[PDB]
Amino acid sequence: ASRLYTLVLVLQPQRVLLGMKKRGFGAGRWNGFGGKVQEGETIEDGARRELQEESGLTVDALHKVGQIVFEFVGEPELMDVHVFCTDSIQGTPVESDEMRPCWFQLDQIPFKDMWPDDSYWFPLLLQKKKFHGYFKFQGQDTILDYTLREVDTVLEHHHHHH
Ligand SMILES: [Zn+2]
Ligand SMILES: [Zn+2]
Ligand SMILES: [Zn+2]
Repeated sequence: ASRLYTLVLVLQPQRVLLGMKKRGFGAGRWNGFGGKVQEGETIEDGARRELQEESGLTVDALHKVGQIVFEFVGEPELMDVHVFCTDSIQGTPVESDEMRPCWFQLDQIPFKDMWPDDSYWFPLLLQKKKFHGYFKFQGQDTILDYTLREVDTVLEHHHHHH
């Protein structure tokens, strides 16, 4: 069994918009925008939906930048995380109950305040490289093992319900 998720990085020439989880799981960490793809929606519509809900932003285009798989100890569920980035946004960023957007200069990324896997694949995203990655987690804060690879084109999964 896997669970289908999206993550969207709003990435501009000198800056990246992250959001601070205000409540819930992972509260107090900065991350990209996204969440679970629900039944009855496509991955890309779920990505657009979560970004609109969490930041109030609309996007003209999303670029498929990567795939990450998360495995946890104790959970048979795997997470299939489809990563996107976008340069072209409209609206002004405003917080939801769940998330508060804030801009960071690209050399000021707060990796100590983000999830540990971000230290690995965020550099590739910031180099405009496409990637596949896998991270085996223990609890919240501990990567047990991982693999990461750059790729030329990204990985179509052909989800036929999404
Ligand atoms: Zn489904
Ligand atoms: Zn992009
Ligand atoms: Zn997938």
